[PDB]
Amino acid sequence: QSSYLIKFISTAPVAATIWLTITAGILIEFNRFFPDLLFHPLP
Amino acid sequence: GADLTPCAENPAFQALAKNARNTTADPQSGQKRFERYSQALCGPEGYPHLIVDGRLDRAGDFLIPSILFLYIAGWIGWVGRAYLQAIKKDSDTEQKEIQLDLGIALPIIATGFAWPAAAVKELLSGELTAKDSEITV
Amino acid sequence: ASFLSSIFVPVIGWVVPIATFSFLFLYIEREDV
Amino acid sequence: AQAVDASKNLPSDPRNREVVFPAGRDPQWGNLETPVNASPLVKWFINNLPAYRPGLTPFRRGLEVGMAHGYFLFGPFAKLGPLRDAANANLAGLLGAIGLVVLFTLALSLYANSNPPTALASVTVPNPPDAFQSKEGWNNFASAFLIGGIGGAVVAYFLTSNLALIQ
Amino acid sequence: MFLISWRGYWQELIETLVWAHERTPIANLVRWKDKPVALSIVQARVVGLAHFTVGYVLTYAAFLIASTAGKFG
Amino acid sequence: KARVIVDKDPVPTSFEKWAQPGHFDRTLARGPKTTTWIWNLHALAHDFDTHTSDLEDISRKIFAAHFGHLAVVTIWLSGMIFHGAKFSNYEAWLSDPLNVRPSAQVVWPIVGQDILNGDVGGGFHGIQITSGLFQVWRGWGITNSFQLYCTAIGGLVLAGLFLFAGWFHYHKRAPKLEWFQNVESMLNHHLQVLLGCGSLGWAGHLIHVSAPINKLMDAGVAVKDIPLPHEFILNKSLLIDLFPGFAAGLTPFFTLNWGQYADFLTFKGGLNPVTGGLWMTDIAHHHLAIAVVFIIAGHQYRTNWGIGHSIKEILENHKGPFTGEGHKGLYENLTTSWHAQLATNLAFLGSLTIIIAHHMYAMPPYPYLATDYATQLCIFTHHIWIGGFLIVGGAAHAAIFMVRDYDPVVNQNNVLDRVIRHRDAIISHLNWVCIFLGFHSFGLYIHNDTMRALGRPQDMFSDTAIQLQPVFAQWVQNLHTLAPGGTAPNALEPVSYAFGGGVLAVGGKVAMMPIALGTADFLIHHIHAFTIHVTVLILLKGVLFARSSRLIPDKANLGFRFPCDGPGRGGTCQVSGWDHVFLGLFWMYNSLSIVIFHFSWKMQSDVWGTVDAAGNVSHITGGNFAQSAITINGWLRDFLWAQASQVINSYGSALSAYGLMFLGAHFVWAFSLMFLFSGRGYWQELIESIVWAHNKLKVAPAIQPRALSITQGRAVGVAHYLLGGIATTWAFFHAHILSV
Amino acid sequence: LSGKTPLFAGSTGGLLTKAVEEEKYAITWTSPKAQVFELPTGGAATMHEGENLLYIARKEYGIALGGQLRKFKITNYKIYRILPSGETTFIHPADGVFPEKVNAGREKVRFNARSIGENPNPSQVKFSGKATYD
Amino acid sequence: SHTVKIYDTCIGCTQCVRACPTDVLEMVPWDGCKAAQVASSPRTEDCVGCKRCETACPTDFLSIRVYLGAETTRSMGLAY
Ligand code: CLA
Ligand code: CLA
Ligand code: CLA
Ligand code: CLA
Ligand SMILES: CC1=C(/C=C/C(C)=C/C=C/C(C)=C/C=C/C=C(C)/C=C/C=C(C)/C=C/C2=C(C)CCCC2(C)C)C(C)(C)CCC1
Ligand SMILES: CC1=C(C/C=C(\C)CCC[C@H](C)CCC[C@H](C)CCCC(C)C)C(=O)c2ccccc2C1=O
Ligand SMILES: CC1=C(C/C=C(\C)CCC[C@H](C)CCC[C@H](C)CCCC(C)C)C(=O)c2ccccc2C1=O
Ligand code: SF4
Ligand code: SF4
Repeated sequence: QSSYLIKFISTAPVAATIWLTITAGILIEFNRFFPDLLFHPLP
Repeated sequence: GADLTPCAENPAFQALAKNARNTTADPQSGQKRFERYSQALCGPEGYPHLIVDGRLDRAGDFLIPSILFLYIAGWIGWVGRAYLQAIKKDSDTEQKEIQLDLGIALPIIATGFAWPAAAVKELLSGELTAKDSEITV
Repeated sequence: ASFLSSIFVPVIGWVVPIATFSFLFLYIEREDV
Repeated sequence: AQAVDASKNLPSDPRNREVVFPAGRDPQWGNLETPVNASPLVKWFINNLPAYRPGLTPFRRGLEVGMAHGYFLFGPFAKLGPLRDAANANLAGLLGAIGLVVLFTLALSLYANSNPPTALASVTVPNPPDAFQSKEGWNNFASAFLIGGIGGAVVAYFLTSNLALIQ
Repeated sequence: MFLISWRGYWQELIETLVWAHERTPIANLVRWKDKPVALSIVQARVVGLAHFTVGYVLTYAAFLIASTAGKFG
Repeated sequence: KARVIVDKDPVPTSFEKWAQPGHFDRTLARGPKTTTWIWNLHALAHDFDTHTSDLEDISRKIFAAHFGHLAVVTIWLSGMIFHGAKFSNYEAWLSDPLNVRPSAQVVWPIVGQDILNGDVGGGFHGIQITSGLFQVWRGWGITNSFQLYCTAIGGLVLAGLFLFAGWFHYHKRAPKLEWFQNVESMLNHHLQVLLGCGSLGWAGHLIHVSAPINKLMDAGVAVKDIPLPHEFILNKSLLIDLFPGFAAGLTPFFTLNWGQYADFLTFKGGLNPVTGGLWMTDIAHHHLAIAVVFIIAGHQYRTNWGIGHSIKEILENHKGPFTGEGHKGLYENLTTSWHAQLATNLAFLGSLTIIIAHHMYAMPPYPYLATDYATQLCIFTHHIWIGGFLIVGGAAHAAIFMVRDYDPVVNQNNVLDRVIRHRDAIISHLNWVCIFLGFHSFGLYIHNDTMRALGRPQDMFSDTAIQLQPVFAQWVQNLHTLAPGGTAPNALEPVSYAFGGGVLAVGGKVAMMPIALGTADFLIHHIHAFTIHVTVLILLKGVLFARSSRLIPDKANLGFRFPCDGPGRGGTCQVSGWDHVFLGLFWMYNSLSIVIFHFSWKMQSDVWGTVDAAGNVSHITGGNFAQSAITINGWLRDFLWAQASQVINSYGSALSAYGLMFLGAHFVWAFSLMFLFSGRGYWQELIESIVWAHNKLKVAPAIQPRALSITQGRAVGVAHYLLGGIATTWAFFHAHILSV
Repeated sequence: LSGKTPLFAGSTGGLLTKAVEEEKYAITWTSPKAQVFELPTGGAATMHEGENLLYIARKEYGIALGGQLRKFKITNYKIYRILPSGETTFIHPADGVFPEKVNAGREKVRFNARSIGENPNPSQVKFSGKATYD
Repeated sequence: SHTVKIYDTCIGCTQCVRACPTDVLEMVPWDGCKAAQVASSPRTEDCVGCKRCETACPTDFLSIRVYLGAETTRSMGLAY
């Protein structure tokens, strides 16, 4: 059933893997456009 | 200090800007990088040395990234604590730690946008003498 | 005076170990002390 | 079918004869009788060596043992020791060889004074070896090792140094 | 060795050498008075760290002296 | 009796067991009361013997598990050929293989990886590989990318096909036990079809495709002009011009006039001067000869027609005087324990893999391999390490068989029982050999190191001083040089120029030359034997004393994997069969890490180098191996300190990642020393105090935290200790030759 | 001590010089059937139809063997201690009942009526020859 | 050699006496009217300090303890 499949993603590795991939993709995609940010610029 | 000068007056920073070493796919990423690092102070090497003194002028060095972490960090810990305490009321607590109950977690993950407001509200963070005290001393 | 080293070096490396180990071995293997 | 397959179970097969046996008749014992351990050739050789030979005094045993070792230990110090390429090369071997004999005799008398437990019996030598079960026997063995060891090294020195004249 | 490999492997190895010496024909004459056993668990720790420390000391000493002395700063 | 029996619908295919973790074991199925449940979930996932006492269910799991594994290997291989198609310089390497480096990766233009995309030649900026697939695909005759593209797709189709099989077999059509126990049918099928016919068909490739393509390409024709493989089959005029043996046709084959095919089935016994590598015709004659041998060898066993042996019969007959019943009962152990089968297969397959690496370097079997010094060391070093790991696994499962599957009824006065009953004599004498060699192998280095420091260079064990010449190896070397004349006279050249002959020069690089053996080479061969003997001492002792010992008589009931019995008896630490394997891995390392250096420093010093047209060879390090490899300081000075200059100076270049990988391994290595030196008792107490802080703030976890098990702490260390060691010299080997 | 030795060719692991000099042990048991059993130290052996006897180095080997005999449903395992002078004592079961099953003749020894946490501090008993656990 | 001390918190599991390889322990009747039984340590010379009994006792903290002491041939498990 569908309920059995959802709990598999709910387990620690798959839940950790999917969430941590999104976290890594956000940082990787930010460094793509905005290349290098050593400090916040100063108004 | 330590023979620390601004960027443009420093000849080292002027030379390193020529050797670009473009990081990203953009061809002008190297030139845009060095131009942005003109604000910081540069030493004899030409490498920017950041001052984390706490000067409001140099707040972007440490102060602004510092607050950005703690807001994120408290979000992570406060979410994990509330999710953990919420599991404790249910029957089978050990299984939910492994197989997460998204019905409980995702509402809690939605919160945490204001963890300090909730944190100061809980003057009772569960601390008592009823904890694990573990032979006499 | 340099001849003293020719007599003191070997006794330290040979005579003193042989005397110490020989006494210590018989001392520890003694039945009554 | 070949007869070799049928004869594997029969005791007349040369395979089924067993060379290895338990130590004595008791199988509980540690050792195992083997052709290296319990053959008549090895038993004769080991039992008739000076350490095990019947009807010999403790002094005679060490002399036979020392004369062998003294004659043996001259070689490594002479050819392979320092000053091996020199006129006094053979002389250095005589002193170094006698040096071990003194150290070896020291260990013998030293091991002797400490009460030695026993001399053990094995398959190759069933009887107890000798009167090596006391301080008196080991002490006489040590003094004999010294005399033979000094003599054996001198013999190897005389023959080796004067080999060209012998030729 | 003394830090990583612990006792129970070694005492079994010692029992084999005891068997050989008690069963080697000519070496049966000479025998230990004190039975040989593996080093204790705390002893091996002591022996291991003393080795870890002595090598830590002598090694940097030779580098400290020779690097400074050969160049004389 | 070898019939096919299959159960229908053994188990369903529902997803619910995924949600239920630890279903395979009863204790784990209850619940995760502690964190050790998590670590135990992985440590018992593949141990099917513990899940069920039923051998049939165990065998079905194993047979299906292999299919999913082949899917992984095929997917890994399908991706390799894929990168050669899209992200590669293969088409440029084909035209100019000597002056173009091989690359198959392209790091993306992000934060600063892009420096790693270095100029490898051929208009491609990428990482320089060292697997040698460029040499492999060229021998396969793949001259364009589309031929390379199609092969990748077939592997993925083959991958999913293997994956469908495990589903079909474990869920739908499960073979029963008697299908698996037909070892006689298994050996015939694998020997004849998998090994025999697989070699025969591959000879069809070498004869029709590779050797015509290779014989054209090395002759100077461009890849544009080379015909495709299919054209050789349709048009025979192109092939007959290259190999005139085909004009006779297939009639000389059946009429036994096999001399007509001598043009393309040769016994030259040497390397091609144009391309450093063995002749393709020699490789065609190779597989054809071996296929007939394998096809013949497989009909030995019976399989239902009364014609062939019973392996039970042959073993029982081989008894002798010293061995009471000999090999009686081994067929029962081999046919009633998967672990015994895994032990034999791992031990010899690992020794096989080591034997490959020794062959592949001396006689390069691919075009343009010896000139690529980068590939030879990495290819040599890789397989040498793989075989060492597998040999250790063979000893582990040998002990697991004992604790688990050894039946004393079956093993009654046989070759195995008779070995267990005198285990003390085996180990005590092996202990003597390990001490004998370690003194007289490493002590000679110390004596030379001591004498060279004392200022007495004439007292060393060296070539000018006292010398220990390997006369027996020099003796065997001379025979192989003089063999092509007298013994096996049909051979033109010696089998390998490593034994002797003449310098072979491909371009400016030397492919192979005679490897002279002196006192320094004497001084290292025994170092391997010494380290190998100690590795056997640790592992062999693990197998024999796993069941019992004088210290522990009931070691079998405790299990193969237990940390100890207790403090008393002086200490029972690391006494299990598991812990012996844990120690053998360190010695499997130290045995192996010297082998790759003995290969690395020698070939750089004596063999590999640049040659002039006049005939003077300038080796890389200039004969320093002769006088420096007899002292420990020389290895520290001339091999480690000197050759590592490129690594530390790799920063700001394409090899900069090797400098990082060379360094990050050092961290991972010392991180191992946490778990080896320490003990759980400290760590659980520390965790207890930390748990109080979480109780204080009400962040206490439901699954109560626990320190790692004792066996796990030893396990996690050796995992790091090896990973930090191998990864270190991995980058050092790469960056050194990639620059040199 | 009366019994037949189990039939085995012999083994390096077994009795050593300690047996002659110091307290060799012996185990006795009676079998219903002749069966193959693993020895305490290496190998296999065949027990006889009745009144088996085996000489043993350490007491641990005998009790370890007894646990194996219980798999074959032989519970009449008896152990002795043989000094060099020949003194044999009925060592393992002092009385016919096994240690697990209670018997009136036995008496408690080294029993501490206090709880384990109630033991004194070692500083209270320093320089006295007393131990905390006593 | 060693000293095996048995404390008041026993409940008569009989697990200690079973786990002992050298038969150092024994279950004896306790004078407690409603206490079924209690362990004992009559032959302490044969203790080999393997701490199997400490692993077997199911109390919150162990009713039985094995304190290491003066060693000997029997305690060190030396067949030689
Ligand atoms: C088609 C889908 C499908 C489904 C629904 C099932 C369902 C089931 N299978 Mg099954 N199986 C399948 C396909 C499937 N299988 C295939 C294709 C094979 C052949 C390989 C098998 C072989 C197989 C065996 C041999 C066994 C099962 C078992 C089971 C049952 C328990 C599995 C479980 O909970 O663990 C779920 C586990 C996972 C989801 C993890 C699996 C990970 C995959 C296979 C490997 C990934 C490798 C990866 C590349 C490594 C990267 C490492 C690194 C990057 C970190 C369950 C009824 C078991 C059983 O019946 O128990 C009694 C059992 O013993 N199956
Ligand atoms: C054909 C190869 C093969 C096969 C099928 C097996 C199969 C088995 N082994 Mg085995 N083994 C092998 C080779 C093999 N082994 C080799 C070569 C060695 C020597 C190193 C061993 C040493 C060994 C020991 C010591 C033990 C086993 C055990 C077992 C059994 C249970 C293992 C288990 O639960 O798996 C799950 C295993 C794990 C989760 C371990 C993970 C290890 C990881 C992969 C190490 C990291 C390596 C990686 C490449 C590093 C880079 C990536 C990383 C940084 C991300 C199982 C029957 C166990 C047993 O008792 O059997 C009953 C046991 O204790 N094996
Ligand atoms: C460099 C470190 C080092 C050294 C030198 C050794 C040495 C040894 N190990 Mg070892 N070991 C080590 C690290 C080391 N280990 C580590 C880290 C581990 C954990 C994995 C192990 C695990 C281990 C196991 C598991 C085993 C060994 C074994 C051995 C022995 C093999 C016999 C041999 O080589 O002859 C002896 C050779 C030497 C000691 C080499 C140097 C000797 C020189 C040439 C002579 C000295 C000169 C002179 C006499 C000095 C006199 C000075 C005077 C003033 C007193 C030997 C004692 C095996 C063993 O004991 O069985 C035989 C065995 O089974 N080791
Ligand atoms: C273990 C390896 C080893 C070996 C083989 C050697 C070998 C040697 N060393 Mg040396 N050395 C070593 C380690 C070693 N060293 C170490 C580790 C150090 C550092 C402490 C030194 C430091 C050192 C110095 C400082 C000097 C030497 C010297 C020498 C030479 C003279 C030897 C001598 O006088 O002894 C004499 C040897 C013997 C009396 C006995 C040897 C054993 C015999 C042959 C046993 C035979 C057993 C037999 C086959 C069994 C019979 C079976 C039976 C049934 C019949 C010789 C070449 C000297 C020199 O100048 O070199 C040229 C010297 O001055 N050594
Ligand atoms: C074959 C064989 C063998 C071999 C043998 C050998 C090799 C031998 C040895 C040898 C030897 C080892 C010899 C030696 C000898 C010696 C001698 C010959 C001596 C001499 C002496 C003398 C004569 C002395 C005298 C004296 C004295 C006593 C005192 C005073 C002085 C004088 C000098 C007078 C063996 C058995 C192993 C085994 C089996 C087989
Ligand atoms: C090698 C080894 C042994 C065996 C080591 C033994 C038996 C020591 C043998 C060394 C002999 C005695 C020579 C040592 C001589 C020293 C150079 C000088 C010591 C004398 C001082 C007191 C002056 C253990 O017993 C052991 C136990 C627990 C953990 C690890 C290990 C371990 O690693
Ligand atoms: C350090 C150490 C430990 C303690 C080691 C521990 C407790 C390792 C714990 C590793 C991980 C990090 C625990 C937490 C895993 C979490 C699930 C990770 C959080 C999830 C996010 C990362 C996604 C031992 O137990 C030990 C035992 C025996 C000998 C030596 C040692 C030893 O050296
Ligand atoms: S509490 Fe311990 S000593 Fe008491 S009966 Fe149970 S196992 Fe035996
Ligand atoms: S340590 Fe424990 S198991 Fe071993 S003898 Fe003593 S009480 Fe019995």
